[PDB]
Amino acid sequence: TDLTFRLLRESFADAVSWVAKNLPAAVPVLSGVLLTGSDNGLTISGFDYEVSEAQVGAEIVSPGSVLVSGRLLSDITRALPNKPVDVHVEGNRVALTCGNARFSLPTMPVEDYPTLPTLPEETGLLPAELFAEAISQVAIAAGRDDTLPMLTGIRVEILGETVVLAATDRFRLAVRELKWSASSPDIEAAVLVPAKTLAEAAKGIGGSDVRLSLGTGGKDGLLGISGNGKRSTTRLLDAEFPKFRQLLPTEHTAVATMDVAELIEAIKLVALVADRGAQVRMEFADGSVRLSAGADDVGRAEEDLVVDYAGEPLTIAFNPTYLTDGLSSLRSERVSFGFTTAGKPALLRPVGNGPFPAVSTDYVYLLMPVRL
Amino acid sequence: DLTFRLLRESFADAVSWVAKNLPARPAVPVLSGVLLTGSDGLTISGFDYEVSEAQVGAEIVSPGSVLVSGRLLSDITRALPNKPVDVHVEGNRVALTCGNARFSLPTMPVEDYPTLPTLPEETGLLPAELFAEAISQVAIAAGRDDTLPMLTGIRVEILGETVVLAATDRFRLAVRELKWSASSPDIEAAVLVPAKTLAEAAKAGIGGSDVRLSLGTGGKDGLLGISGNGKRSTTRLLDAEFPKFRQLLPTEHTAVATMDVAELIEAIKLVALVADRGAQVRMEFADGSVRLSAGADDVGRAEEDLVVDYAGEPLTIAFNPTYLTDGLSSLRSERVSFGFTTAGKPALLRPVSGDDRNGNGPFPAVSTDYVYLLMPVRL
Amino acid sequence: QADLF
Amino acid sequence: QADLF
Repeated sequence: TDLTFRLLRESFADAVSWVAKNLPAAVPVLSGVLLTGSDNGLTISGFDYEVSEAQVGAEIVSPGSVLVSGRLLSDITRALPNKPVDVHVEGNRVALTCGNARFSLPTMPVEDYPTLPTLPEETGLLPAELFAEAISQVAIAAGRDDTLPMLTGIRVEILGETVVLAATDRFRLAVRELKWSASSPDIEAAVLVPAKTLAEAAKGIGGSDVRLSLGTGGKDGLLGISGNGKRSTTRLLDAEFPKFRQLLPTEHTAVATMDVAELIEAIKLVALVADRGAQVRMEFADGSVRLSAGADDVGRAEEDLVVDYAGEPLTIAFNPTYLTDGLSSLRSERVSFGFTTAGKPALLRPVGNGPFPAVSTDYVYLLMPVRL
Repeated sequence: DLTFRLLRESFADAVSWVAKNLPARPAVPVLSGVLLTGSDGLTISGFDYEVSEAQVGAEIVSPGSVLVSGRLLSDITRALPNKPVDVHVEGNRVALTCGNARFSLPTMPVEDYPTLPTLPEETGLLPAELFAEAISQVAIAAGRDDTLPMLTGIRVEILGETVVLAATDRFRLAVRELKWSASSPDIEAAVLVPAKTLAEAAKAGIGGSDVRLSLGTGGKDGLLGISGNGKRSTTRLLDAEFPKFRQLLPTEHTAVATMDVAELIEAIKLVALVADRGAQVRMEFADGSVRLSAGADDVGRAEEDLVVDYAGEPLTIAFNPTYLTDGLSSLRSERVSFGFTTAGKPALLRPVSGDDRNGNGPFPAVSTDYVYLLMPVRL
Repeated sequence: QADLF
Repeated sequence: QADLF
C-alpha cells in the first residue's frame, strides 16, 4: 500500500498553491508536483530553475511518494469545498476524496523526478513583513525585459548586520537598507537574485520570520528562502550590477516635499491626455507645482498642487508610470523630492538659501527625467 | 459660444450613462464623439448603431453645441474630483475647469453630427429593478454571432399588461414573463430588439425609479426607446424572424428533479475542471441522488454525488457546464426544477423558492415567470 | 451539442 | 527618456 493521508482543505490548497506559483506553463515531469508523506507531515515539492517546498500537518495512514499535475492539483484544491481531504495512492492513479467529491488523477514515475537542491547554510534571518515590504519596494524598479539580464535582478549586498537591496531598469533605481540578525558576524558579500522570483517569495508574509541561506564566508551559487514551513531556492544571476552608490547625489539644489496620494491621483488625472503616456511635466515655483501633460492634438491637462519648496524654481518632466511607481513604493504619507538640474535624476525619499544635503533614509527611489 | 457649469456627480453620471452604450474606435471622427448641448439644462448625446441621450440640470451661461471625444470625456469626468465643473468653448477647443484641474480638449465638426431620432410614443413603464432582472435573465441565451441575426435579438411580445421576453442561441432558450404598467389599450405587438443594446441599457444607470419603453402604440416601426432619469436610448428593431418558442417548450416531463442552485453550481465548477476542453459534464440521475462526472483517463476523472428530490425513471444526460451554470445563475432563485423527457431532448430549468412539493407516470410543466430550456450533449 | 432548431 | 548608465 502506497501513500495515504488525510488533512484539511485550507492547508493543502494553500501549500499546493504556493508551490504551484513557481511552475511555468521542458518535460512532463517538470510540470508535476511531488507529494511525500512522512512521520512529520506532508511535503509538497516542485523544481524548475527554482525550487519550492511546503511542509504541512497531515494524518499519514501509509507513507510514500507520488507525482501529480501541479496546476491541476492547485485548481482542484482551490475549488474544493472546505472539508477533510483524503488522498490515497492506488497503483498508477491517485484517489482524492473531499466530502462528496472524488477525483482519480493519473500519476507520473517518481524515480524520474529530479532531486531537489539542498539549501545552503543560514546567513541570517529578518522579519517576514520587513522582507516582503523591502523586496516589494526595490523589485518595482528592476527590469522586466530579459533582453538586458543585468537589469532583471535585485542586487543583495550584505555587510555584517546591514543589508542593502537595489534594483534598476536603467530609468529608475530603488535602494532599501535594513537591519537583520546575521549569523555569524563579519560577513561581507554581494549577489544578484532574479527579481521576479524574489518578488514572488516576498509576496511570504507569515507572520514570524524569514530565513535566507547563503553560507557564511563564501557565498553559494543559490539563494534559499525559508519560513512558515516553506522553503524556496533560486539560482543566482552571474551578471554584473552597476555601481549604484556613485549615482546617488550628496546634496540637492532644490528640494520639494508633497503629499504622496494627492500627487499620485493628480498624475493619474493629468496623464490621461499624455501622448502614448509619454511624460508628465512639473513646473516648480515657490509654494506650488504645476502638473501638465499632453499636446494640442489630443488634449492638454493642467493641475496646480500645494508644495513645500526650497531653492530656485525648476521645470522637470518624468514618466508618469515611473513616478507613480516610486511614490507608491515609498509607502509613506509624504514624499521628499531632491533636484539638481532638469536633466539629472530626482531623489524620492519617504517622509535655507544654499544647496541642501540629502537626508539619510532607509528607502530611496532615484528616477531619471525626460526631455522637453 | 457654449458655456455651462454643473456639479461633477451629475455631469459624470450623464456622460457615464451615455458612454456605457458607446462601443469604441478612435477615428471615426464623428461617430466616436459625444455632443454637449446647452439650451435653457445640458444634453449629452451619442450614436453608434444605437443612440443615447442624457439630459441633466446645469447653469447655461451661453448656449450652443460642441463635439468632443467620448472616451476621453468619460475618462476625465470619471477621474475628476467632486467639484463644480466649468466647461467653456474657446474657438476650436473646449476648456474644462474643475477645482485645481484645467483641460483643453480639441473639438470635432458639429455640422457633421447627425440628427438623433425622436423616441416614439410611450408604450408603458415598469420598475427599473424588474427591467434589469428580466433583461439580464433572457439576454444570457441570445446569439452572439451576427451571421444569424434572427438569434442576436430578444423577442419582446406585449399583450396588454403582460410582457414576454425570449431569446435563443439555438442551444438554450430563456423566456421571462412579467407584468408592467401599460398606457395603450390592449396593446398587442411583437418586436425583435438587438440583445446587446437592450442588455447594455439594462445593466446601466437608466433609472431612477421606473423604465419607460417607447414603440409606441397600436405594432410599430422602426425603433424602440428606453427612457428614465432624464436618459433616453433608442435601438433600431431587427427585421429578422424569431423562431416560435412557445411550441419548443415541452408540455409534460417524464422525470423531474429539484435541487439546490448554489450546491449544484459549485459542484459543476468542481467536476468541470477535468473536462476535455470544458466539453461536457455528465449527470446520472438515480433515486434521491444525481452523480456529476467529467473528464477522461488521460487528463483526470471527477465524480460527485448530490442530494436530489427526484421523480420518474433514472436517466443519464450531459450538458455544457457553462450553459447549465448560466441558466442556474440566471434563475435568481434558491432551488431549481429540472424537467426531463429523454437525453437527446432539452431540459427545463425553472426557479423554485426555498419550499415546495402521480409517481411513475409523467409530470406537467408548471407555469413560472422565468424558464431556461437547455439542450443536452451526446454521451 | 444538439440543436433546438 | 534619458538613461542612468
